[PDB]
Amino acid sequence: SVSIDVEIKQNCLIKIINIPQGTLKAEVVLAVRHLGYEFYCDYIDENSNQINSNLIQQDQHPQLNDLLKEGQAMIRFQNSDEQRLAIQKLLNHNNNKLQIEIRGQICDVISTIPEDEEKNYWNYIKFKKN
Repeated sequence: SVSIDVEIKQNCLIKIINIPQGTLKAEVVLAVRHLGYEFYCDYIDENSNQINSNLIQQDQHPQLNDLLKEGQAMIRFQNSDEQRLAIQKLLNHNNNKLQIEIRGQICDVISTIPEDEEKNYWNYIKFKKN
């Protein structure tokens, strides 16, 4: 009803991988949104990533595409309940890992963003944009 305080959204955040060649965040957004909502989505590559050694991958050795550009997209809804709604849809008959094809390409989508990530992304965008 009414709260003297204010609270942000939790479920309204998610992460997706399998970045399609060239395909920008627009196609990632268009694919996700077409579902059931209009939620602000932004794509971002790994943050301050380290570096790898040439192109070789031992047993516990880093991979070549360490500090690669464009790899996953972030999506934010104006409501947690909504985000959920969009979730319950993709859910389907059984749980399993959500999957979506964006811009005619198959990309992996995860509807779970922990506090660490919520705060990171929120503040991130609020830091890059503000």
